[PDB]
Amino acid sequence: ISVRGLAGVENVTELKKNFNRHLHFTLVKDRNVATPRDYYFALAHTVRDHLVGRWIRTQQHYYEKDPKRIYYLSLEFYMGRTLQNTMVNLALENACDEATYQLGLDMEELEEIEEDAGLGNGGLGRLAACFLDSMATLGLAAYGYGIRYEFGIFNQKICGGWQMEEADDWLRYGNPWEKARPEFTLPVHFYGRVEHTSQGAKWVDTQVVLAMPYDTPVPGYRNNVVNTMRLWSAKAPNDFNLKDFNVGGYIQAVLDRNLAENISRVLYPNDNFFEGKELRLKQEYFVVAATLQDIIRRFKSSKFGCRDPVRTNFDAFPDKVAIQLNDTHPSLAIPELMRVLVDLERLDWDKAWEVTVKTCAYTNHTVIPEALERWPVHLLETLLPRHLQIIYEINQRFLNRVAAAFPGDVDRLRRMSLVEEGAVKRINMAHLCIAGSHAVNGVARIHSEILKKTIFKDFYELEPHKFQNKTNGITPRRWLVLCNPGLAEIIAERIGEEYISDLDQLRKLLSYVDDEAFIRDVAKVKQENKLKFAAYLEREYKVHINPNSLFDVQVKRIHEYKRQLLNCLHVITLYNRIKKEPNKFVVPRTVMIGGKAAPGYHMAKMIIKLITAIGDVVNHDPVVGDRLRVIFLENYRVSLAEKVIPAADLSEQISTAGTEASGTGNMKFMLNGALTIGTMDGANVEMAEEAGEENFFIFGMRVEDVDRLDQRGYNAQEYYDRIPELRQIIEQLSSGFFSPKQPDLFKDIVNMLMHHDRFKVFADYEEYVKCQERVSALYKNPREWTRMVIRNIATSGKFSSDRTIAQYAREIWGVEPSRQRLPAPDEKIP
Amino acid sequence: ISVRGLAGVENVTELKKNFNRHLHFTLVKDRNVATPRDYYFALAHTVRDHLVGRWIRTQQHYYEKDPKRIYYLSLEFYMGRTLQNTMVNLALENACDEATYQLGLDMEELEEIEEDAGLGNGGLGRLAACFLDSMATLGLAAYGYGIRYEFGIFNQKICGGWQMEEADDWLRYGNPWEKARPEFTLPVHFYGRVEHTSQGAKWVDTQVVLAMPYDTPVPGYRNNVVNTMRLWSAKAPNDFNLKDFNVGGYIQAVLDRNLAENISRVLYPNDNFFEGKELRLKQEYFVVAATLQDIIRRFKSSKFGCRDPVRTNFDAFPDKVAIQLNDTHPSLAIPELMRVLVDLERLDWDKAWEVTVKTCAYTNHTVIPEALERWPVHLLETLLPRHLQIIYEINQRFLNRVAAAFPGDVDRLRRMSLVEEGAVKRINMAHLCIAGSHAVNGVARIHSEILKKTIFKDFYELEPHKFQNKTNGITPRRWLVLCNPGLAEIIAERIGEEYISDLDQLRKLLSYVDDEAFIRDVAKVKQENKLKFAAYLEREYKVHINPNSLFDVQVKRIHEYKRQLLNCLHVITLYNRIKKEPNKFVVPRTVMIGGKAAPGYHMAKMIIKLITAIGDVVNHDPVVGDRLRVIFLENYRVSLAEKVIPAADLSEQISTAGTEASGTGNMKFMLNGALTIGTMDGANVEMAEEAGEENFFIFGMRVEDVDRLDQRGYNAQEYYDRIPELRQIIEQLSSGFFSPKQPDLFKDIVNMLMHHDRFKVFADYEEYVKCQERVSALYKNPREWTRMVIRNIATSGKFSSDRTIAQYAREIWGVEPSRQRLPAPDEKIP
Ligand SMILES: O=c1[nH]cnc2c1ncn2[C@@H]1O[C@H](COP(=O)(O)O)[C@@H](O)[C@H]1O
Ligand SMILES: O=c1[nH]cnc2c1ncn2[C@@H]1O[C@H](COP(=O)(O)O)[C@@H](O)[C@H]1O
Ligand SMILES: OC[C@H]1O[C@H](O)[C@H](O)[C@@H](O)[C@@H]1O
Ligand SMILES: OC[C@H]1O[C@H](O)[C@H](O)[C@@H](O)[C@@H]1O
Ligand SMILES: O=P([O-])([O-])F
Ligand SMILES: O=P([O-])([O-])F
Repeated sequence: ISVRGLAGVENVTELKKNFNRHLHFTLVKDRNVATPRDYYFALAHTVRDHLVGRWIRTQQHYYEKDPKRIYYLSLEFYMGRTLQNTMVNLALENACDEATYQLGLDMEELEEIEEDAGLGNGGLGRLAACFLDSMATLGLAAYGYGIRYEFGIFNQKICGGWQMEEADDWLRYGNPWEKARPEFTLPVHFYGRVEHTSQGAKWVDTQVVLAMPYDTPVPGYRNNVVNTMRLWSAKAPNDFNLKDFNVGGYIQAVLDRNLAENISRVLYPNDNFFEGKELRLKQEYFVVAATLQDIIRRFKSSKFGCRDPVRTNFDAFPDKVAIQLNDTHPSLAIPELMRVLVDLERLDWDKAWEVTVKTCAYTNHTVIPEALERWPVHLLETLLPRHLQIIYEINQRFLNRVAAAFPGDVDRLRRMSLVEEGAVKRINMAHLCIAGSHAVNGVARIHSEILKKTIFKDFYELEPHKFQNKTNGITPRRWLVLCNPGLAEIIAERIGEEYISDLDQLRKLLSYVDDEAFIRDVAKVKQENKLKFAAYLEREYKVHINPNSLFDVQVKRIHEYKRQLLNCLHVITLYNRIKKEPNKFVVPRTVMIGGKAAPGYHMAKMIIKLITAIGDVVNHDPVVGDRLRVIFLENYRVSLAEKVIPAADLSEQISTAGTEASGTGNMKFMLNGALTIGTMDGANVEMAEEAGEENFFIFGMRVEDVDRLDQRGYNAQEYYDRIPELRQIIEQLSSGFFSPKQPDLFKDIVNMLMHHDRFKVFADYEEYVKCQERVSALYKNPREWTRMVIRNIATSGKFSSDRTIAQYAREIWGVEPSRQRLPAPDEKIP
Repeated sequence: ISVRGLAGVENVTELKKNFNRHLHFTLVKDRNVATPRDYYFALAHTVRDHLVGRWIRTQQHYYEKDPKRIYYLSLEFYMGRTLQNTMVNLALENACDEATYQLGLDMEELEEIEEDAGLGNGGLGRLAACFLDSMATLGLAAYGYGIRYEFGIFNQKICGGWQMEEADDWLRYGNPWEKARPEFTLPVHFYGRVEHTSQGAKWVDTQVVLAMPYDTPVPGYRNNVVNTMRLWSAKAPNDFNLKDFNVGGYIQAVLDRNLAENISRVLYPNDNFFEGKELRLKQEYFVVAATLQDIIRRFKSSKFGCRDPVRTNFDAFPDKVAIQLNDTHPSLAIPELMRVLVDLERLDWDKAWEVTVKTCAYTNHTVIPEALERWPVHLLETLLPRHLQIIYEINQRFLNRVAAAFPGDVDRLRRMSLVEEGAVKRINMAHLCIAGSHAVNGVARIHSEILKKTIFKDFYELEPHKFQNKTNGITPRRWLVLCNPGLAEIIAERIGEEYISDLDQLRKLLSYVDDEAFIRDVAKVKQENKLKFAAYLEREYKVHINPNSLFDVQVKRIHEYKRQLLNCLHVITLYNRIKKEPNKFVVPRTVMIGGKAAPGYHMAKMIIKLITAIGDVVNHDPVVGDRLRVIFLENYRVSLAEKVIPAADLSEQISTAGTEASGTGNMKFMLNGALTIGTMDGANVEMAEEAGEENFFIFGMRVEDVDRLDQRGYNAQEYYDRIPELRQIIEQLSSGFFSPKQPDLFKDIVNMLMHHDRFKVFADYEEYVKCQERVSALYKNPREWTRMVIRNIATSGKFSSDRTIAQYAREIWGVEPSRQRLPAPDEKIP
């Protein structure tokens, strides 16, 4: 059937009776009233049963051996569905497929019923999810720590061509994967004040919110390792949230509990944008305060909570603990670690600071100013009084370090301050993370260089040893084996299965680049993929596309820096050229654009409306025929990505050079048989470097050119004046060609493009369409297109998150990865 | 061990492996980290497994056979713990006791970990719980319908002698008994307006709240019948509760969902008191609207949703459906049934009314005015516009009926109106229920007569056939076998086990009233019970009592009509008599008073403070010694009642004659070996009638005397003037003898007692203490006391809820009870 494992006789029979046990005892249903949703749950519970045994021994193991622990703190974990992925990592897919088949059910139909775990916005949240999978696969004693939002990223609906947001009630029917652990509930404090008495400061008169943990198993790829992702949920204490007496109403007091619990109610839908709301800050401290108590409790036990030197010596803390900060969102972990050590454990400042800097590391994901977290001091002052004091003290000593290193450099002092003066005083969270971490890394080579040359130049000059790079990667399990079994199978037929956990082995596919059967096969799976997607389209969304055309797809969050607008300009150019010479041959294309816009991002929402508006015109022009279709992919999410990526021919990574830190979707497309058209930005550089620039469609300005233009001054009018085709498009938008009933509908886009384009769309226009003509030319030669595809796939090995994680482990965490199978799952009951 | 069933070889082994399966696969724990709470859950899940098979066939059965369905609507279901009760009804107690013992665990210790399901206030909510158990035991196709509050009755804490209320988070650790059924979620409407168009009225522009059901199994006693209790939970739609666009905030919209969901957040802590809040009215309609749609869906299928006459003829509706209204709380079911039939199904008014009156029946529980539900019209007008219109129309036609029957009786017309004029117009919910029901019943003989003679006299004259009586009862399973196995065992030793489902058989115990061994045994189990309670007291609450003393206990909600104050007066009298003649012998007593006061009931809370204040003085007077102790039983609830009742010697049922509708705690004490001191009120009359007045301690005014006094005019000063002992007590309270630091602390109680005593405490004082002297005299003669106890126990059979339910079934519902074992639980999987 494929290498989805063995469909053993004993195990298919075992799976079937357990499926029936659950459908009866767990779901309390009988075959006669069972619906596909019930069947999905019976299966999910049956599959979950297979990893509890391994989950228990993995955790018991870490307790016995006591290795260095890796804590990955993140406010986002973009998990997606977990049924298939669990089957894949446990080599259960074929057995389950067989068993359900014999039960008379279609497994693929049941998989579609699982709701996505959309506790993420985009790139940052998915990275965390890919990292978790890789850390388990590399046998690291790693824990994912976050917030269990009851509402993840909103579900996007397109009404009248506009995005409509609606609550994502992903827990509506229940989550069979998580395990509530009310017994490990912890208290988290807010507000209060600081008392300075005799031997130390005291955080007093605080409001208490409880953090209840929920554990979800994270299985490694076929190694019997099942790590843990602990997600915190907010709960109100039943005392003060009722007991602070003297009138108000008993009923009201109980109803007001949903004020402390709102902390974990919903994820902020912002991607690469900072919003200074109090609720966000509370979420950020909530996850940090709860996680750290857990981290210290585990350390106090270790082997020190037995003997060792005997005396809670936190000197070994950094040898037993490593906490990675996914962006600055969990940055309060630094001053919180200091507060505990100094205020509670009573260590001297300097010893505590040494420990804190040695266990913390920070990962930066963007260079755009609006994405940077700068919290107003009055907010920190009211909500976290003691943390503000600790931050001021950290700033004081850090700045003394700078003054001592750069005597008389008074401007450098204000530039590096953690405290920003002006309208309102703010705390620069990024400066805080650099100061309190022993490592700071970028997510792609060029991004990491940009951090050193620009944004964090002063900090780099002070401590050059702190700055590193760790190019992002994606997990080949979910992004290859799970979503594209067809491609995984033909690769396995030639080079075996070891590449699934050793992606570098794909290089061996280079020797089949002239193999006639392989070229035919690679080309065949892509065609089968396109046919399946074209079908899904009519199934769930309804209104035909042509599977023979070039599948041009750009899927990512809607942003001005990602330039979906530059894509739009090309689409309109194609349309106008066809209308000018209707009976001339052009390579057919289906251009699909998908992605979500943050609710308050007006420009992003206006761009989604432009895309649909273009589709309204293009898709109904008889002269165009089937040569050009414009489709907006609704509700782009992880499970949707697993469907479009394997079906793409062209991947669009066209952000303005220097703005996309790394990008990971690009990697997903490369490993799945899509060719890439993009700018020398983010990881695109490393990908073209790996496959060879000849097998990549690079165009536009390089970082240097963008800077040259800024010195000069960007004037869009110039481009408008010298390019008739561009002029024609802007006048079409301006006059209502794409919006008849509301002719001035797109005035904000035209106005922006002409007068305030921060990402110089017009400057890359000419080179972009010229380059697009080149991919069309190559698509006309199926054999050469496929041969170039093989060159990309065979060279994508470097972009596996196993490689990224191995580097983090060795160069930052100080731990050694291991592909050693944990001692089976075998029963056991001590 | 006892007749807790057989501890079979095959089954104890089966129980043990399943206990381990759950502890591993369900709880995801290993013996090395498992706590008593984990062990309790492993067991609960193991026991729950045994009734899912029976639950599924019971429900499938009712679908095949299609009998008349009984729907018991109630806003309160005071369930308590469900582990032991399930074991008892499934004959699993000894097997589980053995199995856990072999696992090295104490089952009794694990049972104490289960949280009570306190979704009730007192008498009314517990009645519903006892009824559910009896309906299952009598094989009726009955469904309990209510609200799944996430916070039940508050947990009472005594601080400084004052009651402190704290949220009852009973779901904190999860509920292993319920089964969420998100697939049967239903919509409920609120607000909106009424459009009158061409062919009928339309309820339009409403706000939608979803009702998600949760089913809990209700097993009958050893007959394989497992009925269902469906509890609704409020959920917000993800559309409008987000989709009603045009600014407000995406985040705020999601947080505001907890506004629709507050409907099922908390139970109103009022016992026999009406509070006209909007949130209460919403709860009342919510349970009614959701339940009815379910009822009609089930009817539309039946055998009509196949063939029958073919044409949705609702003429047979009353033949297939019976809905019982537990008080007026679910009274909106009447106008809601009319709305659906008339507005949606399009039946003519008269046909619809005939159907509604024929399927609905109402149960009244109190005669006090402040307990009566009178909803302001402006509230109904805004929240339920169409229901107000239907109510006005029902009133119009009903009053025409009255005018036609009593020509010219213009006062009768205003008295019987469903609409009350005055300050604010109100709807009298009780008048609504009488008009729209074919049966109205009291809960005790005297209460039912009082309804006919007083409160509902006009309605009785109009339709005498509607008024019935159904004396309350309690379930002998939880209130005898479960809480007092020792007593159940010695009864079984002489007359067998058939009395558990045929309580009348206890009469056979009358022939052992002179049996020397039985007297000794009855007396022995009571002593063992007292010793166990005296122990629990020091275990969980801490500060000694004497098990040889007379256990004087009054446990019920704190009310002025229940007269805990009259009890207090006696306690103080005993104290003063001892202090007057210290070296005189008096029968030792431990008087325990327990119960909760509604949060806003100032007088009730002042009474709890008086009780503790008396204890502060009495319990620390060296001259008193161990002859008199005053203890306030904290957090009185179902699980606490199962502990005190079996240990009581004297039961206090001293409400003012004519105020306690029935009472059920009295019945609990009688069946468990306690003698009763009380007034001729509620069921007390029927109990003294059954055991013989000579075996009952009756005192005080009869209903007639109370009325005579009211004609005359009650003057407390008179009693104060002629009774020195009474005078001495009032002056003690007035001068601060019981409150030194705050001498005027009890001025409100004294003021009330002297000037506004609605329940004439002083009028029954003399006869009450005189009577109390008589029980002391009899307690001095152990043999005669026990012989009288046997006379009560042997004659308590009439007070089983099986008898009550059989009468409801025959005289109201039109169904026949059946003690037929359903065809085993046996596997099966169609
Ligand atoms: O005190 C202990 N004794 C025995 N095993 C323990 C103890 N603490 C943790 N463990 C084991 O380690 C796993 C890790 O627990 P955690 O990391 O503290 O959440 C547990 O589920 C147990 O198997
Ligand atoms: O349409 C049907 N076909 C077969 N069995 C049904 C059907 N509807 C209800 N049942 C059975 O009746 C039980 C009662 O369901 P309910 O009373 O509608 O909640 C179900 O769990 C099924 O066993
Ligand atoms: O590092 C993970 C991701 O974080 C953010 O989403 C960045 O915008 C993206 O470039 C990067 O790939
Ligand atoms: O009918 C059940 C119970 O309802 C109320 O609680 C009444 O006050 C009580 O007398 C009665 O026993
Ligand atoms: O949106 P991206 O693929 O750059 F993360
Ligand atoms: O409180 P009661 O026992 O009358 F129900």
